[PDB]
Amino acid sequence: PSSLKIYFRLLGYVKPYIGMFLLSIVGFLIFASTQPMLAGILKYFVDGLSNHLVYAVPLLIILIAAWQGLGSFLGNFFLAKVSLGLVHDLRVALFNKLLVLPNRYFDTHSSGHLISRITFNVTMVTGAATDAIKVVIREGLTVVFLFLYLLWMNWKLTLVMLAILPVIAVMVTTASRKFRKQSKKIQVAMGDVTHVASETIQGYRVVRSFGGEAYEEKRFLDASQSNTDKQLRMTKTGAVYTPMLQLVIYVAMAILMFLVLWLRGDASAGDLVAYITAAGLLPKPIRQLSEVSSTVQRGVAGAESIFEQLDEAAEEDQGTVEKERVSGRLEVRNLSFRYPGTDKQVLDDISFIAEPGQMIALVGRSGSGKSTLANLVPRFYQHNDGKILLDGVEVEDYRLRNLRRHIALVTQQVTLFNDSVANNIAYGDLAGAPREEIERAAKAANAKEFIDNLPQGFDTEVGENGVLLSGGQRQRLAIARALLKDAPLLILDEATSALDTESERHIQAALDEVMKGRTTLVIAHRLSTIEKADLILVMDQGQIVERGSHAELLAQNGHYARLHA
Amino acid sequence: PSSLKIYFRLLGYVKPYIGMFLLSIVGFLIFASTQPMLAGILKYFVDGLSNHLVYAVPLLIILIAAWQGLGSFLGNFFLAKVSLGLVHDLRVALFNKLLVLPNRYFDTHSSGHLISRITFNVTMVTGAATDAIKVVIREGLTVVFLFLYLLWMNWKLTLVMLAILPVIAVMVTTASRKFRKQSKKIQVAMGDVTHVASETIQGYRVVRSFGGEAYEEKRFLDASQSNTDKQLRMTKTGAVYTPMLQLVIYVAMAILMFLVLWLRGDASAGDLVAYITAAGLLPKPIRQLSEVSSTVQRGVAGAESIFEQLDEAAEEDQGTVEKERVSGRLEVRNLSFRYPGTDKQVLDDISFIAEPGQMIALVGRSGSGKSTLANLVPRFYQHNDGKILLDGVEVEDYRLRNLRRHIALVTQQVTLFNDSVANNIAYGDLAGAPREEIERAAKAANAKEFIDNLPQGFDTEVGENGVLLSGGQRQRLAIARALLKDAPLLILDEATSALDTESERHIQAALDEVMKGRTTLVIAHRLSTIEKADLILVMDQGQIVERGSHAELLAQNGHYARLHA
Ligand SMILES: CCCCCCCCCCCCO[C@@H]1O[C@H](CO)[C@@H](O[C@H]2O[C@H](CO)[C@@H](O)[C@H](O)[C@H]2O)[C@H](O)[C@H]1O
Ligand SMILES: CCCCCCCCCCCCO[C@@H]1O[C@H](CO)[C@@H](O[C@H]2O[C@H](CO)[C@@H](O)[C@H](O)[C@H]2O)[C@H](O)[C@H]1O
Ligand SMILES: [Zn+2]
Ligand SMILES: [Zn+2]
Ligand SMILES: [Zn+2]
Ligand SMILES: [Zn+2]
Repeated sequence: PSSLKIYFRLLGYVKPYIGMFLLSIVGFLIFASTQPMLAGILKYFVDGLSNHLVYAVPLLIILIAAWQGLGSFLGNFFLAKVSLGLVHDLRVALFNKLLVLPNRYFDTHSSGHLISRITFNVTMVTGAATDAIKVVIREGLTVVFLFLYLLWMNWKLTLVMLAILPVIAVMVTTASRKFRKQSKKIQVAMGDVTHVASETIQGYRVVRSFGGEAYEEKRFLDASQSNTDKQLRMTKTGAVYTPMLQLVIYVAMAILMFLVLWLRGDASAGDLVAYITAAGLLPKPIRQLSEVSSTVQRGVAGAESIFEQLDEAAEEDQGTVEKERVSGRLEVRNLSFRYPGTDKQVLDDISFIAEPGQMIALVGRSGSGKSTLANLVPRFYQHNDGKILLDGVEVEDYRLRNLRRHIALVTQQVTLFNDSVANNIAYGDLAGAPREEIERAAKAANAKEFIDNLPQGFDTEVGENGVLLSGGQRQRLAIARALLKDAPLLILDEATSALDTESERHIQAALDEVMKGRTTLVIAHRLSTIEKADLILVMDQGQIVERGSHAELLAQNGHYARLHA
Repeated sequence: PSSLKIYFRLLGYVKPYIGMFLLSIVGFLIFASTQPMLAGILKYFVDGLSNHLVYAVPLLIILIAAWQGLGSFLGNFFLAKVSLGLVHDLRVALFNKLLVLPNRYFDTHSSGHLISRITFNVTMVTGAATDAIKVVIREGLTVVFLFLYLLWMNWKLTLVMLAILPVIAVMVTTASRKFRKQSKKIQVAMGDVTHVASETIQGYRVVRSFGGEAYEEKRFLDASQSNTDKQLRMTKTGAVYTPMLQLVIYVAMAILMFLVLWLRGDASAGDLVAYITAAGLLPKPIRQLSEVSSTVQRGVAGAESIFEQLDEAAEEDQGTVEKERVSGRLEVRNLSFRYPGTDKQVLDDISFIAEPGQMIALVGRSGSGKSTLANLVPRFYQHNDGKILLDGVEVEDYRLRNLRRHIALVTQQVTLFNDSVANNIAYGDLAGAPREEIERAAKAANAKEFIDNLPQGFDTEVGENGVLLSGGQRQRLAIARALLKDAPLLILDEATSALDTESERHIQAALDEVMKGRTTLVIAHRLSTIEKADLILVMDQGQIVERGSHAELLAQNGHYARLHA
């Protein structure tokens, strides 16, 4: 959008700190007004020395010095509260937006891009909102006052200095366009540097195993070189732009001098001398304005990237139905789905009904769409064709927070936080549960045995993503996390992929006790864990080719019979 | 260590940019010397107006303006070059260290801390290395010259101004200590904020499924509030620190004034007046020095944080043996291992020999230590008790780069990069392989069928960590990546956990053709894929309880018989 629209929207975040901003200006006025007083009283003491009591002058120095210090403290301290408060408000707004963005947003964006926006882009708007305003108001008023002051003595001579106003306006406009474009390139380049570093840290084991240290070094060297080159190009533009405006001023002054010499007749000192002296006070304010033009555009480009994320569309939440507890009946009716931005159809026509106290088993080859179907019930991705009804109400009529409270999920990709074992099991809505409840859930997931052997028991830290645990132990913590949540609907997405047969039997036996009070949807590749399911759905290329029980599907010679053995 | 040592070590990175620093100083000297010339020529032109040709003054104005612009451009551009070069060198040094740090370093540190160190801590050293030096040199020389001038005029009066030096020194020392501590706290807080943001971004699905948006919001709010409070505390400390030094200076000046009045006898103007005038030039340099101490200490803290990582111990690389190709014989002899910082024993006594063209199967319950045993061959973790020999040479005698070239690894946790399928399959040492080789490798891993159906074929982007693919497809891509590398030794760590029976059969059939020319170590929980292994090792609680073939282990009634059915 327009650069003025972005800047005015940025100033809306400085409104709560208007009172603190005025104190900073008042404090700096006290500091500035002291300098003439100290110098003036210094001269009086000196003059008295050469020549009705001056013995009070030494005492007055301390008072004015203390008065100067109070003004300096107010200016510096209360200006930081405006700058730090503005940055803090933007960071909180950016992070709270991350918790409502759709899943498809995180799939098409790197983590380094998002981290850099909250860390680096926010600091780029500090100067444009605090220091830039003071300079523009102060030096801007000085230039306007001087031009009115010059017009008073001689309007004919001011026409020469007015003729260079258009050329400065064109030059300032052209330079501002470059600064905004160059700042946008710099923030993207900084995001690329963070993206390379984040990717290498996440996959250091792949880099360490298959070689590629030379490949990773070159990739980061190019990313860092571009960031340095683009930052250096901005400085070169700024370092030529400021001196070039000064040369325009002095060229105009040179033309003014020639006219005065030719116009020296019919006049004398006191009128032409005053005009030349006044005209010489213009270069200094213009230099200050030039050096702040880069800062303003740097903030404008930074705020544009910040406001792009804040204006991004969140997941649809137009529902209003809230229920304390649902029966758990799940029904899918003629559902078809394709991922956004993709023309491939993942699900063609799905129809099944799950009654309370039942298991529905989802089996098939890899890539059939079993995880996609289970990811539409919690409304991770929006569906357009078909209906998904939970307890007779379409899942789009529930509120998002209320809908996800009734569904317990065990994803295929197990993710854990860098915290204690007890904190990982009781996370979010179930946080603060009694330790007895946590241990009961862990016992059901066959996880109490290895937890008790940890150095600190349930308080042991698992490290980053649970790296300090084996693959099967991480997965059993994810199962325990979902069992504590209870919920009428439980979806298991390959919950025993990293477990042996003995651990599977213990978990499968413990899952029969939660059979009666909930509806379970199981996606499994080991068919021995779903042999007691009420309904088994065999899905191939997005269509449920076969359905029935274990005996019915075995008698029929189809995909299930071949997959079973 | 000492702050002086850290600061001197930091200046070692500014040595390559000494010439640019001198050019910047020369340019700024050219800029500074112009102002008196312009003022004097303006005064000369004004005086001639009131009253042997002055018509060249306008041209001299333009010439001097151009000279001033050239000086300003040189100074600004080359100072920016020095700062950007220093930052780039520090970032490149930091990133290259990440590629040699041990696995245990990444296991005990968050990615957010490492990302923040390369991004935020590096920018904290610019001022202390570029702007601090000029101010310190200039104002220190000014203060020393002023003190010598005062001592020349009257040494008796200078004793009063000498008596305030110790209090200033003590005050500056205390302020510097506080500044260093506060800078360390601030950078730690920024690392915490980055860690919270990265953790929330990485595990957004868990946050979205189990609730906890309020929990994450509160955690990030606390982190940001702590960071803001610490920065505000530093600002308050500095803003109280400077005016207090000014007040000390002015108290000393008041005492001097009181002494002068009593000493007015036996003297007159020209000696006492000069002393008072000279003594009044001291507050400004001391004020300039005070405002730069905070920058120096902030840079010192940042440099200390950087040098802590740069001095971290890398993985041991004392070996020297290099081989172009090894036979592939693997032998483990009386190996025992415990993870660093942990008193629990993972492996007790392991002994097995793998001949070329053989399969060794590792089976057992979860947490037995199979991945730990498989992770010692590539020397991911250092072992102390026992010997691991590859082709009759202990694995610690090989160079790390040469040793890992002979081993192809399929880790349990599949990790992919945000790039094309072909780039993921051919990564690192095998980069640049012909497309025919990549397609042949993908065909063996039963991955060509689903790759050919992608929108762009082999050039399709898989997204962050391959999120745009199902788990089985990612695992098959990892298998293809490992198969392309060839290598005499191949280790598979649950390579078929996320695959159905048909894909498992296809991959197992394709793996029999690579049987003859390599030695294969397989860690499997699905025992149907290792029924044709030459040797099967059943490991329980870190000990190989049973060994033999499928028929031998089935005839014996032990752990394998129970695990099989
Ligand atoms: C609504 C906002 C705009 C409306 C009002 C704008 C008018 C601004 C009036 C400010 C006039 C005083 O100008 C002010 O002078 C002091 C020094 O003299 C400067 O202060 C500067 O030098 C001092 C010297 O110690 C430093 O402590 C300080 O860190 C530095 O910023 C301020 O940067 C400047 O802003
Ligand atoms: C080995 C290093 C130390 C040995 C040499 C140290 C002596 C330093 C001599 C420098 C004397 C000139 O001092 C220099 O003046 C100019 C302005 O007058 C300042 O420059 C400052 O104001 C100008 C005004 O346009 C701005 O363009 C510039 O961005 C800003 O930094 C420099 O910050 C200062 O360093
Ligand atoms: Zn992005
Ligand atoms: Zn799946
Ligand atoms: Zn850390
Ligand atoms: Zn394992």
